[PDB]
This record gives sequence, structure tokens and C-alpha cells, in this order.
Amino acid sequence: DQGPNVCALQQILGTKKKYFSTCKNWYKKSICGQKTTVLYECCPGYMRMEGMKGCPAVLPIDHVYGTLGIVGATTTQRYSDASKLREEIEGKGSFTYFAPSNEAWDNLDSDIRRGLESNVNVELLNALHSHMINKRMLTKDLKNGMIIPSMYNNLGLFINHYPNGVVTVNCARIIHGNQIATNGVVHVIDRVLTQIGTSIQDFIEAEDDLSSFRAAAITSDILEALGRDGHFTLFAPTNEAFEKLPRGVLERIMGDKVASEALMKYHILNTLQCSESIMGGAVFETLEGNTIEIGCDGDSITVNGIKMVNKKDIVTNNGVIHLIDQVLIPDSAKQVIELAGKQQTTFTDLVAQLGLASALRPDGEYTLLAPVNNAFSDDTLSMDQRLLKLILQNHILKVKVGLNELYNGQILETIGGKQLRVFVYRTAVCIENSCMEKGSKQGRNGAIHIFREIIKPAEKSLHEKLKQDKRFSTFLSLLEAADLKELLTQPGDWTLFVPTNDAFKGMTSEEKEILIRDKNALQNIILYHLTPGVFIGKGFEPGVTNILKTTQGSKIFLKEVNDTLLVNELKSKESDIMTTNGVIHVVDKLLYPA
Amino acid sequence: DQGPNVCALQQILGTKKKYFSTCKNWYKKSICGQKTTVLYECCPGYMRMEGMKGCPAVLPIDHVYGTLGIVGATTTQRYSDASKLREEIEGKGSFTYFAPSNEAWDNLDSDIRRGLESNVNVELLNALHSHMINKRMLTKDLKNGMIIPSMYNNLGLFINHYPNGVVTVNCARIIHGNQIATNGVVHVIDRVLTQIGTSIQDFIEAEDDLSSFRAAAITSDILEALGRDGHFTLFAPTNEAFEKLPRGVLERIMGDKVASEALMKYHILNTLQCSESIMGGAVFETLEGNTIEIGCDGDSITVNGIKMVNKKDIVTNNGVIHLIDQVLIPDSAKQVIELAGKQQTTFTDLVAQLGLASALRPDGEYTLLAPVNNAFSDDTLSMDQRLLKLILQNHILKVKVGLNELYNGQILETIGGKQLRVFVYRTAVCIENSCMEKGSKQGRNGAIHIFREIIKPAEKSLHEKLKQDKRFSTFLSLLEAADLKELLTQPGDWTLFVPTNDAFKGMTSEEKEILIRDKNALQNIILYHLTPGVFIGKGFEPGVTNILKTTQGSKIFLKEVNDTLLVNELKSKESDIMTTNGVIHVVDKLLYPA
Ligand SMILES: [Ca+2]
Ligand SMILES: [Ca+2]
Ligand SMILES: [Ca+2]
Ligand SMILES: [Ca+2]
Ligand SMILES: [Ca+2]
Ligand SMILES: [Ca+2]
Ligand SMILES: [Ca+2]
Ligand SMILES: [Ca+2]
Ligand SMILES: [Ca+2]
Ligand SMILES: [Ca+2]
Ligand SMILES: [Ca+2]
Ligand SMILES: [Ca+2]
Ligand SMILES: [Cl-]
Ligand SMILES: [Cl-]
Ligand SMILES: [Cl-]
Ligand SMILES: [Cl-]
Ligand SMILES: [Cl-]
Ligand SMILES: [Cl-]
Ligand SMILES: [Cl-]
Ligand SMILES: [Cl-]
Ligand SMILES: [Cl-]
Ligand SMILES: [Cl-]
Ligand SMILES: [Cl-]
Ligand SMILES: [Cl-]
Ligand SMILES: [Cl-]
Ligand SMILES: [Cl-]
Ligand SMILES: [Cl-]
Ligand SMILES: [Cl-]
Ligand SMILES: [Cl-]
Ligand SMILES: [Cl-]
Ligand SMILES: [Cl-]
Ligand SMILES: [Cl-]
Ligand SMILES: [Cl-]
Ligand SMILES: [Cl-]
Ligand SMILES: [Cl-]
Ligand SMILES: [Cl-]
Ligand SMILES: [Cl-]
Ligand SMILES: [Cl-]
Ligand SMILES: [Cl-]
Ligand SMILES: [Cl-]
Ligand SMILES: [Cl-]
Ligand SMILES: [Cl-]
Ligand SMILES: [Cl-]
Ligand SMILES: [Cl-]
Ligand SMILES: [Mg+2]
Ligand SMILES: [Mg+2]
Ligand SMILES: [Mg+2]
Ligand SMILES: [Mg+2]
Ligand SMILES: [Mg+2]
Ligand SMILES: [Mg+2]
Ligand SMILES: [Mg+2]
Ligand SMILES: [Mg+2]
Ligand SMILES: [Mg+2]
Ligand SMILES: [Mg+2]
Ligand SMILES: [Mg+2]
Ligand SMILES: [Mg+2]
Ligand SMILES: [Mg+2]
Ligand SMILES: [Mg+2]
Ligand SMILES: [Mg+2]
Ligand SMILES: [Mg+2]
Ligand code: NA
Ligand code: NA
Ligand SMILES: [Zn+2]
Ligand SMILES: [Zn+2]
Repeated sequence: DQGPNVCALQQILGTKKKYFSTCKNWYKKSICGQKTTVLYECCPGYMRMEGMKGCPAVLPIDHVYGTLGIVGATTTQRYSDASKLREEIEGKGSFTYFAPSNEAWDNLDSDIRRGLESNVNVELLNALHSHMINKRMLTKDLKNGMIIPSMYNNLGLFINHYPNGVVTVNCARIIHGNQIATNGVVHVIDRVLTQIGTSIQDFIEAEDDLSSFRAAAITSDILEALGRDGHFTLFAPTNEAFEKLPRGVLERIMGDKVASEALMKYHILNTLQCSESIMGGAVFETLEGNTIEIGCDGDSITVNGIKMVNKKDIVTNNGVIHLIDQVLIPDSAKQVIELAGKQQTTFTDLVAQLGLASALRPDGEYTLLAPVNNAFSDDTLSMDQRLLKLILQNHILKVKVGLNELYNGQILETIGGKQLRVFVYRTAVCIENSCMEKGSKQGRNGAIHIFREIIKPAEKSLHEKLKQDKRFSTFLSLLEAADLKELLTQPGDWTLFVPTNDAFKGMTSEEKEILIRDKNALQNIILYHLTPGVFIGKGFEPGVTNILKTTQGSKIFLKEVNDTLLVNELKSKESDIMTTNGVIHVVDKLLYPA
Repeated sequence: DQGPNVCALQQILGTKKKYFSTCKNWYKKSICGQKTTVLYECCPGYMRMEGMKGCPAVLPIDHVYGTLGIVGATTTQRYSDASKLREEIEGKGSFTYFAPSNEAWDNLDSDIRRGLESNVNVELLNALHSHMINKRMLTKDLKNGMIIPSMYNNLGLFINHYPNGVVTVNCARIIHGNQIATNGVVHVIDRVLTQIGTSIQDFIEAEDDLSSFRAAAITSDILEALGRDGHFTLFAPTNEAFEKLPRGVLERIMGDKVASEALMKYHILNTLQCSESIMGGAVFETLEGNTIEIGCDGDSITVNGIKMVNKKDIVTNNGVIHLIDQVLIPDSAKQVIELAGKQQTTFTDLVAQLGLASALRPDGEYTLLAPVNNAFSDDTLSMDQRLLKLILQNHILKVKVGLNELYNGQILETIGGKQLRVFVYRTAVCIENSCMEKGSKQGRNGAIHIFREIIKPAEKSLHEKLKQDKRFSTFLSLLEAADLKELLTQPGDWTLFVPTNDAFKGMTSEEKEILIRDKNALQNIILYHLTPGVFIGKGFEPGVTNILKTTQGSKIFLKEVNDTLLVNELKSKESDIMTTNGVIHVVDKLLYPA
């Protein structure tokens, strides 16, 4: 357990992946979402002493051949003996031996293994030499991207060195590294090295199970790049993956050069990521531009959280290939309705169930204003689905409008012939009565934006809202006394604080006669309640006091706290009453500039 | 100072570099080795209130043109007005404005500025449009490596986004980012954008001050790659840099294709590193393979700790160029004696002062075994320099022997005709009597290794060392009684513990007669003091007990603690007495297996 020169051999629970480390720093944490079991023993070569803690004694080093046995690579040792490599790695020189573990030899195909045992003089010797370098190279010398000639026919050894400490040779991970030998060093790797493929393109053209992906590739003029030099990571979708897609989707993406090209580039990484370098979740930029999330669940590689990898670490002269169960479809290749996620299903179901999905033609460009599922109450879903169909028609535009194109005062046109006002604030974008959330996406033929509430375009003007309610009567009269009816009737952008008749019943009529004598003070007192521009409370950043200049001249202060709108530190009763030419906030008492 | 919505404008002491941040996380630390001065004020748009801390009030947003004034870019505002760009950035649409600061316009060349003021209708408008994007892009949207078309002739804007948070456009750093406008966003940049060069190669061919580097480039066949697409960082050495080198060095490197090619690739980075992204020291891999250290002292860019950059941020369609005062010479292009550093100067002076430097021919391959300066005592430097010349001749090999080629039992041949034994241990490599330190380097025509002590090849065998000292007399007799003289005379590798005559004077002769009757126990008792192989105490790892198998059979335990060799927990008097065929450790009393 505790002591000097103690080594821990961990194994991820539920897998065969083993990680061998010294006890210098704590290495204990979940790997690939799973805990590990640990085996403590003296690091190879070190020994225990009586009455002492740990392993304070050490044995002398041996030659490379004996070090094969010191590290437990007894099968590699036997094969080294049978091929007469033993006498070379016992003599003069300095050698690096990437020795496959015993389990690595057990995992090798039986026909290949028997083929090696039947030709020990040449083929077996050439394979073991393929596992070797004619110089001593520690793991700190095996830099990422190095191509080091081996000891057989100068065959290239492709080194990868990752920030997490994983060192791979032809994607074979080094389990036990840096066992010093009198004439070299031994590193125990997790698989037997094999002949690398010619290139990724050549593997695609050769493999029949990648026929579909090949065709698409040749259609997208991207297969040529996968044959040139480089260090790519390709997530190749098999023919099963293409069969999984809905009908016509593959035909639709293939019929369009842009969607097909983006679809192809979305599977390719510009760097080499061996499977054994994945110890957790990370994001990687694809050639399409957008990223994919690569992770691991036990010994299963996950792509975008899906355990879709079935065959991994297909190494080739220009990078690695991992076969996957599904096709990776980037947003830039999806139809607009396909851009929605979980919290929009209701919306996307409704527009499908009420006959609007067919109106989103592939040759058109559209914008979906999708409310979250929480925005559809039972009372809303209980209305007649024709009215609900009109409402949904207020959430679809026949023009693609990206989030980066919206501006204050912009007017959007729904497919239902209605107009939507865009209000841009410092920290929020609100369309009519609904404000945007995060999660906007752009696709092949449109964009989608997520909203907290259902968008309901206003139907009454300020004047109609004022005269339809009785509690505003007196105030309305004053507004008409100031010749503001034409303002409250014509289109525009205003913010009006409407004091109820209760505020004037705090004046009790007499002060309305005292104010009636003033044909000028009513202009100030009344005009202070009006402000140019539409300022809704749910568009503010919470807690911050907004200083606005009313049309009267003096300042007014609006603060949104706990979903309540305060005006001059006075809690308003009703707020965000939308009209066609402004917004109304109902206040309890009168407002003065002070 | 403290409060919400407070912004800090820092300036690196001694420079003009300003960094504008909000007070969300502590941003206060030295940048480029210098402290900063800080200016606290409400973030633009926010206001203070009576009796409140910080800036809890806010003003409404404005259009892009007014936001130019809100952020202090009043000169950009004036130029926008004079070119009639103002009415466009006040109207419909969504714009990103990379507004140069007032200081940025002051730094612009006066002739170019006056040329813009004399053609406001087209040229000035086209430049300001070159500073703009026709969509709203926050800094989080300006991903690294993006080439975003501007609003003039679709001119490319080269985005770089660094892990430290620095965002640059054509290497112009964004000082104040993300000022939201009703119709866009304003980012204040630190310089006026100019037309990017055609390519790095074209700038090299055009610039006369890079004539030398051009020639070398054309000689190394690397100038073609600097004209193809990419994102390179080139540290171009001027003709002054080449003039600085010693005589013939440039001719020597140019006459060799390998040294010239490595010399050229050592100046080139595979990624784009704008100067304003450098806030501290970091290492970068060059195209040659080895790394360079890039840092900053105030506003001076440092390369390998030298303030050699004089003109920086020469942006071109395929990367950035920084002109430097010196030539970057990688180890792979240096003669072997040029590989030594500070702690080897004495050595490199000696071999030069005693006439050995000329023997290191460029067409030969050599290995220097350089002791540190601390290894040359005054008594050593006081010997006749001819003996010292022989000693130095024991530190030079006429064959290149890399550190990764040394193996246990190897015999090296000095230029003085002497032989050096290589002893490889688990954690140390010792040559004869001296053990290696870190810092081995490889060059054009040799390698260098650093040693703690002067290498003195042994001259006497075990037998000669035994008979030349009287305190060993008795023991020597016993060794000759066991027929070991031929072993102590012939070459080999042994470790002998020699008990002095004081140990046998603890037996007082009589026990030598009691042992004299035993013609077999003397074989065990004597042979226990001998061990196959050479084990010197300074080759051990400190504190660890080395378990060795003596030639008698039983185990012996050697531990090096506080530069003292303990054998079976017995402090030895003298240790590491080197002989031609072994090593001697003088013990106080006899040794028994026990
Ligand atoms: Ca052995
Ligand atoms: Ca390492
Ligand atoms: Ca192991
Ligand atoms: Ca094409
Ligand atoms: Ca989702
Ligand atoms: Ca507004
Ligand atoms: Ca203005
Ligand atoms: Ca950012
Ligand atoms: Ca500023
Ligand atoms: Ca060439
Ligand atoms: Ca140095
Ligand atoms: Ca030895
Ligand atoms: Cl470790
Ligand atoms: Cl954990
Ligand atoms: Cl053990
Ligand atoms: Cl055997
Ligand atoms: Cl690891
Ligand atoms: Cl390792
Ligand atoms: Cl070694
Ligand atoms: Cl990871
Ligand atoms: Cl994770
Ligand atoms: Cl239907
Ligand atoms: Cl219906
Ligand atoms: Cl876009
Ligand atoms: Cl309207
Ligand atoms: Cl916003
Ligand atoms: Cl109503
Ligand atoms: Cl005021
Ligand atoms: Cl910030
Ligand atoms: Cl500091
Ligand atoms: Cl202030
Ligand atoms: Cl003006
Ligand atoms: Cl920063
Ligand atoms: Cl910033
Ligand atoms: Cl905006
Ligand atoms: Cl940095
Ligand atoms: Cl630093
Ligand atoms: Cl001389
Ligand atoms: Cl001399
Ligand atoms: Cl090398
Ligand atoms: Cl010898
Ligand atoms: Cl070593
Ligand atoms: Cl002597
Ligand atoms: Cl024993
Ligand atoms: Mg094995
Ligand atoms: Mg690899
Ligand atoms: Mg396929
Ligand atoms: Mg792997
Ligand atoms: Mg929904
Ligand atoms: Mg938003
Ligand atoms: Mg009223
Ligand atoms: Mg509100
Ligand atoms: Mg300015
Ligand atoms: Mg840039
Ligand atoms: Mg030059
Ligand atoms: Mg810069
Ligand atoms: Mg020296
Ligand atoms: Mg060493
Ligand atoms: Mg004696
Ligand atoms: Mg010692
Ligand atoms: Na606001
Ligand atoms: Na040792
Ligand atoms: Zn205002
Ligand atoms: Zn031994």
C-alpha cells in the first residue's frame, strides 16, 4: 500500500483497460465514467526489506531480453527466443522494445499467430523487429507526431503523445513505460503492432462496408484529401449507418452539394485521436467547422454521447479510422425543422400535426420561432386546434433570419401575414411579447430560435386598450386633453404608465379642478408618464436600474426585480401589457419627476 | 473600486498596452513581467446612484455610430461621419465594427491618414468598411482561424482567438469587446487595419533587408512552402542578423544542405502567433522539430530570452512575420563545440587554449565529455597544461555517440588512445569515474554530454592497487591463497571490498591460524567480498538498498547515503577506488553473509 517505490496497476471496472503507474502523485479517479480496481505491488525490480515500509530495496538492471521477463511480457520473451532475436537484445547496442503484453498476444488473430510460429526465422523476427527501435527512447522522448523508423525495413512507427500522459505507438497504448535495461528500455504496449494501411482513402475504397460513405465522398470531392499525407481521425459510418436514416434524407443531402460536403467533413478530425487517448469527455473541431464531443463509457467510445463506435483504431499511413453505428449530421446539412431538440418537440409536433411541416420546402428559407415545451399549458392545448394553427403560423417566417441579423425596430413577416416587432436590449432580444433564450441554430435552409413564451402579436393599440378598460377612464381623458389621441392611435413605439382611477380617487375630484385651471402643468404631469420606445420588464437585466428619458424631459427609473416591474421604486400592478404601438405598465399612484 | 458593473482599464507599467476588463474575476497579475496601473470606472453605459455601491444603473443602448462615442472611439466616429458611413451604421441591419482607438489612429502613418482624409467618398469609406462585418459577431463568435469577409470587396478578416482570452483581427488586438448596439456590436481594437500582404514568400522576395535570408531560403528549397496557404509564424532575421554571426559560420551552414535546411525551418512556426497574444513565456515547436521560447518583457517580444524583435505583426494572407535582431541557430546546425553552454565554458576554453579545437573537423563526427566548471579546481588548473592537455584528450571521442546509444560494458576510445568504460545503472550513466548529468545535446557533427567530475581513466589493476598499499597486505595474501591473483591481474569487471589490516588485527593472528586450518571456509569468507560487475556508490539512487549477488553466492547490500557508501549497514572508509578491472571499497571490519 504505502511506501517508497510502490506501483499501482489499475483496471477500469467492467473493462480490460489497465493503467500502470507509480505512487508519486494520486492517480485515483474515475476513468471513462467508471471506477477502477487497484493492485499494489513493488515496482518491477524493487524489493521489500524486513521491518521497512514499501519497497526500499532494488535489484540490478538486466538486458532487454531479461527485462521482458521482469515486466511480465513472457510471451514476447518466448517469441524473441524462438526467432533468435534474444541474442541480439542480449548483446551490444541500445534498443527500445515495445513489447506486447501476454493479453496482447492472446488478442491477436489465431491464424496470424500460428503463421508467425510457423516462420520464426524471418516473419516472426521481422514483426518483433517492427516492434523495436535501434536506440533507447524513453516515453518523454516519444514526442507526438513522430514517425520513428523501426528495425525492420525502416518501417515507420507512428508516435502519439497526449496531454493526459497517454503515449501510443500505432495507437497501441503504453501500459508500463520506461523499464531501464543495461542495453535499452522496455515499454509494455496493449496490442500487437500490425502493418498500417496505405491511406484512409485506400481503406475507404477497399472496404465494402464503407460503400455508401465512399460514394458520398466521391460526390463531395473529399476522398482525394484523405489520400494525401496528414494525421486525420475519420469516424467512418458503415452502410448500416446510412440504412438507419429516415427515407429520402440521404437522397436529399446527396442531391445538394453543400449539405453533402458538410456532411462528409463533419466526420473528419484534423488531428490523430487514438481510442486509448480518450479518458473522458472533450470537444474536437471537425473539418466542417462545428465540433463533436468525443468521450468514453467503459471501453465504448462515445460520439455526441452515443455509444456508436464498434471497430476502432484502424491505423493508416495518414491517420486513424473508427467505424461508427450512426451518421454524424451537422446542423448545416439539416432541414430547419430538424434543428429542434428536446425542449421544442411539442412545437415541432404541433406544426407537423396541424399541417404546417409540408410548407417548409427544401428550396425555401425559413425561420422557426420555437417556444419551449413549458410554454404550452393545458389551457393552451385545450383550444380549438385551428386557432392554435393560426398561433403557430405566427411562429414561422418565410425568410431565414439569423440571430446575428436581428436589429432593434425590425419588422418580421409571419407565414400567416402578421407582423412581429423586434426589440433589442443590451442583454436580451424579445420578439413582440416573448423574449429569446439561448440555443439558436442555423441549418441548410433556415434558422431556429428558442423562446420562453408563445408569441402573441398585439391586436389593440394604446387608445383601444385605454378605452376598453374603465379603471383608466380619467387618465384617458387627460391624454385626450393633451391632444395625444392621434399618438395613441397611429403606429409607433411608446412606453406608457397608466395610473388607474384609484390614483385620481386619491385626489378626490377637487385636485382635478385645481389641476384643471393649469393648462400647462398637465402637459408635464401627463407627458412624464410617456416614454419613446418600447421597454418591457422581462427584457431588463434583473436588479439593474434602467434610466430612461421620458418624452417630458426628466428621467424615470425602471427596475425589474422578482419578475415585478418597479417604476421609481414603486411596484406596478400590471406590467408588459402589449399594444400595437407601445407597451402599458399599470401603476397604483401618480408618477412625478421629483 | 468595488461594486457591480465596474470596469478596470489596466496598462502594463512602462508600455502603452492596455487591457480592459470587467470586475467579475480577478484579472490582476503581472503581464509580460511587469506590473500594471489600473483605472476603475463604470463600464460604458452604466451609471452610479446615490448612496449605492458600484454602478447599479444603466443607460439604454444606442446604434453602432453612437456606440463609437460611448466607447471613446471618437476619431473612428468622426471618420465614419466624414465618409457618410454614419447613416448606414445608424440604420437598419446588423453590423460588427472593429473600431480603432484614438491612439490607433494617432499611430497610423501621417501620409496614409492624410490620404484618407483627402478621399472620404471612396477610400476612407472602403477602409472603414474593411473594419466591418455585415453581421453581429461577439468575441465568443470570433473563433480562431476564421477568415470572415469584410464589407469592402469581401476582403478577408483573419481572426485569431487564443486560450488566454486575447482576440485579434489581422493581429489587431481587441481591447474593449462586445459593446452591444441596437443594430450591432462595437469592439475597440489597438491598431488601424491595413491591406494584408500577398504571402510570406512574397514579402521575403520583396523586402531587401531580408536578402540574405531569402538566398538561404532559395538554397534550402523552403521558400516555396511559405507561398502556399497556411497560418505560419515567421521570425525573419534581417541582414544585420546575418552580419552579426562569426566569420565563416554562415558560409559553413550554407555549404551544408542539412544545416541550412534546419536553420531555415527553425525560424518558422506552424501556427499564427500575433505579438499581442504573448502575455508570458511559452514554448513553441518550430518546423525544424525543436522548440523556441517566446515571451515578452514589457512591450518587447523575447525569443529564447533575447529581446531581438524590432518589427512585429507583419500580416500576410498565409501568416504573420516578426523581424528579429539575431539568427536562430538550432543545435542540429551547430558544430559540436558550439553545443556547450555556460557551465562548460571552462572546458570549451581549455580545449581551445590547449590546441584541441582545430582537431574537431567539420567533416568528422565527435563526442565531447564536458565536465562542469565546478569540476576544475584551482589545484587542477595549477598543473602543467601539457598533462592537462592529455586529460582533456581523454574527454574527446572521434566518433559521435548519442546518449541513447550508450550501453553497459561499452568501451569508448578517446582521441588520446585511451579506453573508457561505460557503466549503465537504473538511474545513472557513469563513464569511468565520472557520472553524467542532464543536458546532453546533439549537433551537426557530434554530441556533448555533461559530467560532474573530470574523467580520469584508471591506470592500476586490482592487484596493483592491493600490493601498492600496506594496509591491505594480509587480505592480499588471502586473495592469493584463493588463487585469485590471475583474476585481480587480468581485465574484467569486479567490485571488491578490501578489509584493512586493522580488521585482521582485531583477530590478533590466532584466528588467522584457526582459519588457516580451514582450506574451504576461506573460499566462502574471501569470495563474499567479491562481486561480479562494477558498482560505484555515486551511481546508486540515494537511500535505496541495492541487493547484489556476490561471487560467493549469498547477497550483499549496498546503500549510498550522504555521499557515503554503506555495505551491510557498515560505513566504508574509502569508496569508489577505481581500477582497470574493477572498483574497490575499503571497509573497516570483515564482512560476513549472515
Ligand atoms: Ca533472461
Ligand atoms: Ca512521459
Ligand atoms: Ca503491467
Ligand atoms: Ca469539388
Ligand atoms: Ca437537445
Ligand atoms: Ca426599445
Ligand atoms: Ca450619436
Ligand atoms: Ca470571449
Ligand atoms: Ca477602452
Ligand atoms: Ca530540396
Ligand atoms: Ca546554458
Ligand atoms: Ca554494472
Ligand atoms: Cl508514472
Ligand atoms: Cl472520481
Ligand atoms: Cl511485492
Ligand atoms: Cl531458457
Ligand atoms: Cl496514463
Ligand atoms: Cl506511461
Ligand atoms: Cl540503457
Ligand atoms: Cl481526456
Ligand atoms: Cl468527463
Ligand atoms: Cl397534416
Ligand atoms: Cl387543423
Ligand atoms: Cl453565419
Ligand atoms: Cl408595425
Ligand atoms: Cl443581445
Ligand atoms: Cl384584451
Ligand atoms: Cl431629471
Ligand atoms: Cl471580461
Ligand atoms: Cl504577480
Ligand atoms: Cl464613473
Ligand atoms: Cl454631429
Ligand atoms: Cl485579455
Ligand atoms: Cl476581450
Ligand atoms: Cl444587436
Ligand atoms: Cl501567454
Ligand atoms: Cl512567465
Ligand atoms: Cl592553439
Ligand atoms: Cl600545451
Ligand atoms: Cl536521435
Ligand atoms: Cl577495458
Ligand atoms: Cl539511465
Ligand atoms: Cl594511485
Ligand atoms: Cl542470502
Ligand atoms: Mg508478452
Ligand atoms: Mg500512435
Ligand atoms: Mg458507408
Ligand atoms: Mg488506441
Ligand atoms: Mg416546444
Ligand atoms: Mg438572446
Ligand atoms: Mg385614469
Ligand atoms: Mg415586467
Ligand atoms: Mg477611434
Ligand atoms: Mg488575427
Ligand atoms: Mg536577411
Ligand atoms: Mg498582435
Ligand atoms: Mg566546463
Ligand atoms: Mg543520465
Ligand atoms: Mg588485509
Ligand atoms: Mg561512494
Ligand atoms: Na434593457
Ligand atoms: Na545502481
Ligand atoms: Zn429613453
Ligand atoms: Zn549481482
